[PDB]
Amino acid sequence: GETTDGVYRVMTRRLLGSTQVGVGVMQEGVFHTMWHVTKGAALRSGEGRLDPYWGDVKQDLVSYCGPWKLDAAWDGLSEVQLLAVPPGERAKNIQTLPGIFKTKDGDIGAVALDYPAGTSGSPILDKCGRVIGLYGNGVVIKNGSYVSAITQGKRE
Amino acid sequence: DMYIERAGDITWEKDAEVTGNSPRLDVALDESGDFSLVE
Ligand SMILES: Cc1cn2ccc(C(=O)Nc3ccncc3C)cc2n1
Repeated sequence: GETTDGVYRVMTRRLLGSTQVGVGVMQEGVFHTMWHVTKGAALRSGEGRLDPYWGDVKQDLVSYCGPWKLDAAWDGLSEVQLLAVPPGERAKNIQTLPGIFKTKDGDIGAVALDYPAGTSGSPILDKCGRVIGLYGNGVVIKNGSYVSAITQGKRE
Repeated sequence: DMYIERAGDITWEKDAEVTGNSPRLDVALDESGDFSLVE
């Protein structure tokens, strides 16, 4: 299968035609996505198979072929880029300054950009192109607009 | 059955469309991984 670093679409043929169920990151031979995109199902890359390796429904993350590899963090100050990959549209960088999710267990960076559900797993990055975490698990605000968390995992 | 298709390289791109506000929200995270607004 294709194991070149980059951003990938996550597709199904189980519904009408081919449907983008979301996105993920291929890094060091590991595929990284949000748990709500695949629900822990195996994935096809050509005639190669990607087995789940690590997942956590609460963090809403899953890794394929290996442990989570993405360890960069938002610096709490600088603007970031959503590399948005929307269903049937060309990958696009969108620059924003993260908001903050205040929780009992502390502060998470957050992004206020709305894309379709099938944009879920689009990688947020820093000025050196490091993946600081993924788009697609967040909140609907008083407006009705979408605010997404910078969901990052742990590297061991 | 799910399959992946490459969509691009991962890279910072100078003069991306610059947009979105930066709200400070009080949130709760449930055991099912659903964020919710505290008020
Ligand atoms: C824990 C869990 C289950 N989830 C199921 C779906 C989504 C989702 O697609 N949300 C959006 C709605 C509107 N605009 C953009 C997005 C990203 C998120 C999610 N999180």
